[PDB]
Amino acid sequence: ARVSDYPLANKHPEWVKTATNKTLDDFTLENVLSNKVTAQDMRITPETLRLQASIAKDAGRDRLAMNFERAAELTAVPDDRILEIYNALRPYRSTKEELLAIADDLESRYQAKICAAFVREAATLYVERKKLKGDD
Amino acid sequence: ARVSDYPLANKHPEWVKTATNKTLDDFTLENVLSNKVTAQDMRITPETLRLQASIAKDAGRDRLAMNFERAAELTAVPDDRILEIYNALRPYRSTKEELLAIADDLESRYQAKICAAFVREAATLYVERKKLKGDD
Amino acid sequence: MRSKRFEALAKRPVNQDGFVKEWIEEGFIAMESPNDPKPSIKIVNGAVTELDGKPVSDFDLIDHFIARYGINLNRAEEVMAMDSVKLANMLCDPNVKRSEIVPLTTAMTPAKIVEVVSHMNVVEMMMAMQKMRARRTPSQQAHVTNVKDNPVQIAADAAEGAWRGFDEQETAVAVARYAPFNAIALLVGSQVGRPGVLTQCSLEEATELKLGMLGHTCYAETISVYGTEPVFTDGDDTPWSKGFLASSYASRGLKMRFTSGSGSEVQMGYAEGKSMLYLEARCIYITKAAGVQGLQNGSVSCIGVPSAVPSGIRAVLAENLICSSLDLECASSNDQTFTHSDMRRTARLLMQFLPGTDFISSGYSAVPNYDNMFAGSNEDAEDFDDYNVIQRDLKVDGGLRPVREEDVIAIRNKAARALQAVFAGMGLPPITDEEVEAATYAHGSKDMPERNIVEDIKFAQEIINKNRNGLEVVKALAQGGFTDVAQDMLNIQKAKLTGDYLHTSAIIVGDGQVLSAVNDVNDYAGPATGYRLQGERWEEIKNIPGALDPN
Amino acid sequence: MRSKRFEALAKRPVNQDGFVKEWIEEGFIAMESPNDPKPSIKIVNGAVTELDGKPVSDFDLIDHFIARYGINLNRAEEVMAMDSVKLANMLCDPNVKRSEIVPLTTAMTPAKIVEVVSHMNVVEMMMAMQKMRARRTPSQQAHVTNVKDNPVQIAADAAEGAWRGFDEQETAVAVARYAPFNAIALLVGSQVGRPGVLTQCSLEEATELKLGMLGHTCYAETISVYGTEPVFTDGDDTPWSKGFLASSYASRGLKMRFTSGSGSEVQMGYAEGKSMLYLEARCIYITKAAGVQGLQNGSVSCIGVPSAVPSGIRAVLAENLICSSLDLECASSNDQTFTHSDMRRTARLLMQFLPGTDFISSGYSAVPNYDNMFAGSNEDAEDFDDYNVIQRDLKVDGGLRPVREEDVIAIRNKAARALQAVFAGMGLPPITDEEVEAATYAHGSKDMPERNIVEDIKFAQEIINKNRNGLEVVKALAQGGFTDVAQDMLNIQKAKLTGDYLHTSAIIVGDGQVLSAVNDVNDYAGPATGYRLQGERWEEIKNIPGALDP
Amino acid sequence: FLTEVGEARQTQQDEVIIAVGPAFGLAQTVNIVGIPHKSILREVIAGIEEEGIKARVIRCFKSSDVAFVAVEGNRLSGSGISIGIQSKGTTVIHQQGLPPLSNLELFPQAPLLTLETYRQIGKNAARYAKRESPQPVPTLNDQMARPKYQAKSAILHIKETKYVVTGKNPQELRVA
Amino acid sequence: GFLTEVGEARQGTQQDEVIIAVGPAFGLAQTVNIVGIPHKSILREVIAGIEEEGIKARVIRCFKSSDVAFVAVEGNRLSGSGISIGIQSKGTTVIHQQGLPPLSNLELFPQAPLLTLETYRQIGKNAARYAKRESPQPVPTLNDQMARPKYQAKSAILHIKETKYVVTGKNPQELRV
Ligand code: B12
Ligand code: B12
Ligand SMILES: [Ca+2]
Ligand SMILES: [Ca+2]
Ligand SMILES: [K+]
Ligand SMILES: [K+]
Ligand SMILES: [K+]
Ligand SMILES: [K+]
Repeated sequence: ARVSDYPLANKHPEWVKTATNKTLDDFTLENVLSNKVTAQDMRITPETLRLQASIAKDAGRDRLAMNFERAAELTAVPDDRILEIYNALRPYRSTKEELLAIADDLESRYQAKICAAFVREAATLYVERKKLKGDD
Repeated sequence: ARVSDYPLANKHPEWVKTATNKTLDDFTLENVLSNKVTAQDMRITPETLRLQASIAKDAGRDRLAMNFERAAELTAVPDDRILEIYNALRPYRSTKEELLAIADDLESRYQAKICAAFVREAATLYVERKKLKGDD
Repeated sequence: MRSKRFEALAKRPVNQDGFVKEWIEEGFIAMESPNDPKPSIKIVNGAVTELDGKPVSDFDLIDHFIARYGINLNRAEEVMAMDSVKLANMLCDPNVKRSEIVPLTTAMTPAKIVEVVSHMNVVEMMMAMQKMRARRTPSQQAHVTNVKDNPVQIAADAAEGAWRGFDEQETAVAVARYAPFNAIALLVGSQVGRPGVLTQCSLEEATELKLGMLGHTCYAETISVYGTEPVFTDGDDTPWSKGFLASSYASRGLKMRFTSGSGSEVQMGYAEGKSMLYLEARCIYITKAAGVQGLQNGSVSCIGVPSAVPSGIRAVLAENLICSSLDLECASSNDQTFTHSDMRRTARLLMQFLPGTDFISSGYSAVPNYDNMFAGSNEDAEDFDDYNVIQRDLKVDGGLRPVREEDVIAIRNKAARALQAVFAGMGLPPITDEEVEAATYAHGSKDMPERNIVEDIKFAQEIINKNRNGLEVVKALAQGGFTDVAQDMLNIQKAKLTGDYLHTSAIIVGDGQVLSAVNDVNDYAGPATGYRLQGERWEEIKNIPGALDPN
Repeated sequence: MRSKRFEALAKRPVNQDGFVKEWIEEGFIAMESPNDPKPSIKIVNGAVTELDGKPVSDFDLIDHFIARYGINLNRAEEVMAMDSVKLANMLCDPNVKRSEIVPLTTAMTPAKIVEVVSHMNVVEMMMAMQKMRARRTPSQQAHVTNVKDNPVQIAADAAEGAWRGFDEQETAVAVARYAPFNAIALLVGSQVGRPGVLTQCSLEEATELKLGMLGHTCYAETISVYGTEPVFTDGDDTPWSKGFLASSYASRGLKMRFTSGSGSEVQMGYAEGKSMLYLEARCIYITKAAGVQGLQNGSVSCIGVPSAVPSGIRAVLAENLICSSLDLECASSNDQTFTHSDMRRTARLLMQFLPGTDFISSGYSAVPNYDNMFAGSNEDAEDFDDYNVIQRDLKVDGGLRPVREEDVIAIRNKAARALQAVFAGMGLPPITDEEVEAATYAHGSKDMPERNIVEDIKFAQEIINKNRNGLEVVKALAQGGFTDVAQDMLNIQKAKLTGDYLHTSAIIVGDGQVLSAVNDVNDYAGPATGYRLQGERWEEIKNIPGALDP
Repeated sequence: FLTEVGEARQTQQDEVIIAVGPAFGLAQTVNIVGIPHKSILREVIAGIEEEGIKARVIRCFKSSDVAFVAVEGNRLSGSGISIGIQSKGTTVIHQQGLPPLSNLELFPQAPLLTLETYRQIGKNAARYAKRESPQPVPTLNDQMARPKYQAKSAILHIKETKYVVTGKNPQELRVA
Repeated sequence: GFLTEVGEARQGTQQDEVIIAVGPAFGLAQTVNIVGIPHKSILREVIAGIEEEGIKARVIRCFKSSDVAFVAVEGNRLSGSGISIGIQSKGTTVIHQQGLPPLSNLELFPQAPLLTLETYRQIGKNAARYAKRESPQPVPTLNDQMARPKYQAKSAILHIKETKYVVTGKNPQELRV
């Protein structure tokens, strides 16, 4: 997609589906009050994030695009596990082995190849820069 | 003179004489206290103003140079008469004939041709725009 | 015997401010320090080997992150060879397009771009900022807080702030356990005042993310980064943890920016001998490297540090300019008290207000400063009329508008009634009709009846621990006689599905229209081009109260 | 029931200011009025036949003066055809030299240059001003007055102002017959504080010229011009009388500028339906046409008029920019109260302070505003510390400096003793030692003993009617224990002999060195060029009181 | 309360002329802060008469500028002393022989004038008429007078100006 | 010198104690907080508040960080009730609880210039009642918009020196008052 395709809400709203494959139009007050859509339905998809990544690159924002491609991989990870991995990346929380198993989990279980590599990169540098459990 | 001759006080102080042919070095506390120099001695000359006019022109300031040339002519008019002529140019002070007489007197008594022409111009325009005595 | 002139001057507010002489060894110098590294870069095999005098064998985590993700290596050697004076000239030259500059600055090192902007005076920086600002239209962000965490007052103050023109509003808590109530009240009140206002609740990072996942916020901003490794460590993050957090927000369709700002590293004790501006440039490149679309900077909460030393407020403008020049959204502070002097805080504000930034302030206090839970903003509610008058005097769009007292009373009343219905539908401690009235006519929390805090705390935390989400608020509004507000609240949640407002500088105006740097691109090319205050927006700004008519 | 939010806002000082909706028919509109004429010029045989839509048959005196003397007719037709947007772009483009612009602007008509600057926002105007300012070094001018016309206090306040950095200082009189005493006090105190500070005493025009002829002033500034013929007439002048007056001052070796400023024609009742900025451009061109080197403008005394209407403070910056762009020295106002609000008056001042002008203010009050006999300035003595702090915050040279209390006390005391010796040597009503001590430590006239005003004005008028001149003051100093001050006063008089300080933007700094746009040419070409605050001057500005040293 | 009784004429040294602008006591009846024109005249006249001098009131029409209003007054005054007063309240004591824009005493911030000041103005005028040298009326100065009233001053003056009649000689007034 | 270290701090036995955790520079480099309140006085008022609510008061010093959050988390790690009070040398204070993110808390006192000994006492009183699994009325929030203008530069300078006493890897030490 190009910048002429943006905003998706206005140019191509039909490109936007939800995790459970609902449409933008499915989210009405009537459907909310009767639990025909719930919060589990109302979550952005990897396809939508990858479209925005395409638009960002076309806007000349390659780094924003890489953020969005990471985010696409992370839609598959449940909320609880997102917070676990974030915490495990904060200083002195993790052993190197614990970080590397997070990376293998991301890759093996969620196909989050970019995020897994991002975590392995952190684990390597956390050794040299002494940010692992027990380095404080 | 050129901008390269400016300031005269730094680059050519010997070019600067007074209305009575004194020099800058003549103006000392001792000469003031003794009245060897006096207020009459201490007035800019038409030569100095015409040097500054030349410098203004070299600096790109033709209208300023014109002002200084008018001023050079006026160094010869006494203080009392400067004030009479200034007041005569104010609104509703003069008849047209009174302004033309000033112009003739400026040219004939003081050789102030440029100022004479300027006053004649005013006289002409004061008729049309009704700024003479009795128009208020 | 004392001079009465000096006695009169000794009593002036400005002489209560904190000033210090430069202390270079601990980084207590705003910019242009002798310890700052000279710009340089060496690249072998597509990988940086030397960055601003430092070899890769000596890189801290910040250097590694910037060197690997923060610099366009394809032109870094080219731009490093260019003359810094000429580059500064290009920044303020109205005829050098923003699109021609961004490929250059994004290939600069942190030391290089600091060297560039340090050649500029504040007039040149403002001339550059009006061009480098990513969004064509400037905007404004408000704080909405009070010292009692009174949710009724928050909803009313938020409705008034949205009515006055703020496109983003931010709350915070005296008592952290209150935060779910503050977030819901802020969101409800903001949508009542203008549907599409984005809201955030600034908390510890894991807590704030969880609150966002439940749907009670629209975005997050106080996602902090820092310019030296020991400071970053005491902020409880690394560049990689913060980069992962940024992508986690996006993975839930939530807009976010980072926060940094000059003087944080001094304030936290490890400036590593560097000037505030150089360390802040590292923070800006960390933000760029993470792929985060925007940054709140301009000293922000540490404004007391650069303002104490010479050229500190100029350095604050320079760090804003570095941000926009690197093609990040810039929410440019003007949100924190640093002076007792009205003259001094006005000069500090005008640096961003005159050219315009994506958010001229990142926290104008929409409440009196005594209620400001960020310990005071550079402007507060009692300044609203002055702010509008200066907009009108200078023909500058500062994002806000004059408003009618009757309208504000009505919209504050509706916001409190809507929140009252949310609390009744969701079974939260009652909001009484006396409080709706109080919130309607309040100036601040001194005008509010006391609430049972311990009962609010208990039910706020039940929202978290039972994972009560934003759809419960929609339902309560819809079952409580606020169908209109419920729909607006639903529309905010739907914006998290499209990804549109994840882009640089995105806000939501009009009838749900996203307005970002992508579809509102800044096209400044000198006089009569770029954003101009005109038309009905200018008519709005002209209409200040008390203007007598002679017809 | 009333909102306490709006009760709080209603109490704010800014809501005591005067605001008005635009009143087109009476000129109560700052700029960009639908009644302003479309730019135009036609030239036949080297004479203008049409100026901005008006035929020569219908010219008033102002049109005639501008058409005949104020526009470079060799290039006016070419410049009139140029894109006003591109011209505005050239003003703020850092790579278009000031010397490439001045040939274009001096060929524009008043309506043309207004159309150009009206395309600009204030950031663009400030970017242009730092380039078009004639003198490379910015400066500052102060008011020195008090409500009693107390001459001892004038000399002390003048010495303090000179010491703080003002390069020109101006007095005025509650009782006009006092003026000779005010002028001599100002001249003496200014030379004590810093030899070379230029001084003026603002009076009715014929009275002020006479006082200058006697040698009791160094320059004149309030030489008023106006932008419609009926207002000019109530000003008791025409363009020709004011042009003659300008040349009269120069013929006595005295520097002068004109004064104008948006809103004067509205205040005086005949705006002829035109915007303030258009009428002010007429005034700027009258100044150019007369060959006057500079102009005090930026609304000046009528600031309550443009500030009442939308874009009025922007229009004030625009009229300053027009003045500089026409290669005139610009003494850019910031000298008159218009608001109860500290926020509002700071925004108004920064428009000129941030880029720098020849005189950032043309009358910062160096006394508390209760003593300001121009009815209050936009800054006063109680702002001195804020002003210095902002210089240091922004790294901007605003022309002033932090000063030590012990130094101010000593310089004020010396100025009071010097005037005491002048009065004794000239047989004027004495200055007692008690008055010298009071002036030394005074904040303003509430700290001063009462003088016999009737005796003071009797002897002040004798100075005029017996033509007692400036050499009598020199003599009294040289015989009364102040030969140093006497020499400095004599050196001022000697500068009137050389003509150097008659040139655009001239001040006198250091050891009698003239500094003007001729020998201090503004050479701005973008970042790291032009005037930059640095070196010892930066060290001076950084040293504000109260800085803790860790 | 003001009635024209014919063209004012030049009878000598024992009189001060009060010259009021064209709209004084007509389309404007109070000054810029609401002091009635009838109250102002009463106090100025009383201050002149308490000094043993006659007061004579004229209306002027050639200019609405208070200096030029005072000047036609001082030409006709038997003592050469006159008082000019605009509708908005600005006041000046003038003297024959002075330039139009000079004076003896000037009151250039009308909002600060009180009925007490007006009385002291008439007193000083009559003392100048007697060739005495009165201590000038104490100077009133308020740095906020222009912020509060300059725009209104301009508006009031724009309106006063509409009653100017060029070439029209001044009219003597009888007070009610 | 009124604080002596008796040994490495120990995991608390019983469930009726609160650990006061002070930073490394506390009570030596400076005996006084940013506005002249004696350190010895701050302990006494916080110590008194804990005990008058029927709970024991323990005092420990921390070394690994000069940041009052990480100091407090060390206290809530060893407190048998999970409740701790972190206190910085320049006066900054926080009531912390086991299980909370290091940068979260139960109550926070983030403008040290506004703390009075009365407020210090209510802190220990509130801290003890948290240990008792009550929900006290939180200490009234203190907030002054001019606190930063007056003191933030002084706070930065004071904290810069506090960080000189940080010792990587050294465990917390038990304190007798
Ligand atoms: C605004 C102002 C002006 C304005 C407006 C004048 C007008 N007619 O509209 C401008 C800039 C055009 C101006 C011009 C002059 N002014 Co003037 N002016 C002021 C100022 C700064 C503020 C007055 C004000 O705003 N008051 C608040 C309003 C609400 O009250 P107001 O009663 O409506 O004010 C009116 C009067 O002040 C009147 N006015 C203003 N100046 C003068 C001068 C004279 C001689 C007279 C009779 C009236 C007059 O105009 C104001 C608006 O109508 C005062 C300073 C002061 N101490 O007051 C000087 C001041 C009054 N002006 C003065 C002078 C000398 C002049 C000029 C003669 C200067 C000149 N170069 O020719 C001219 C006179 C032109 C004229 N026809 O009046 C002197 C008077 C000194 C004295 N003791 O006699 C003052 C005191 C300043 C000084 N230099 O000492 N002035
Ligand atoms: C300046 C400030 C900062 C600065 C400096 C912090 C530092 N350690 O030096 C910066 C911007 C870096 C910062 C960061 C954070 N802050 Co903060 N901060 C402030 C602010 C605006 C003013 C405090 C001040 O100037 N006091 C005046 C000085 C003279 O007194 P002081 O006692 O020396 O002040 C010190 C403490 O305030 C301390 N501090 C500052 N923030 C925080 C947060 C926590 C949890 C703790 C324990 C201490 C602490 O730092 C100051 C300097 O040492 C307050 C707002 C307020 N209402 O006070 C928030 C505030 C205290 N911060 C808060 C938060 C949430 C944070 C962060 C966790 C945010 C994040 N994104 O991670 C981090 C914590 C980082 C850390 N290690 O402390 C919250 C606390 C909420 C609560 N009820 O617990 C506040 C109240 C603002 C808000 N969002 O509500 N903060
Ligand atoms: Ca913010
Ligand atoms: Ca002046
Ligand atoms: K946060
Ligand atoms: K920083
Ligand atoms: K004058
Ligand atoms: K004008």
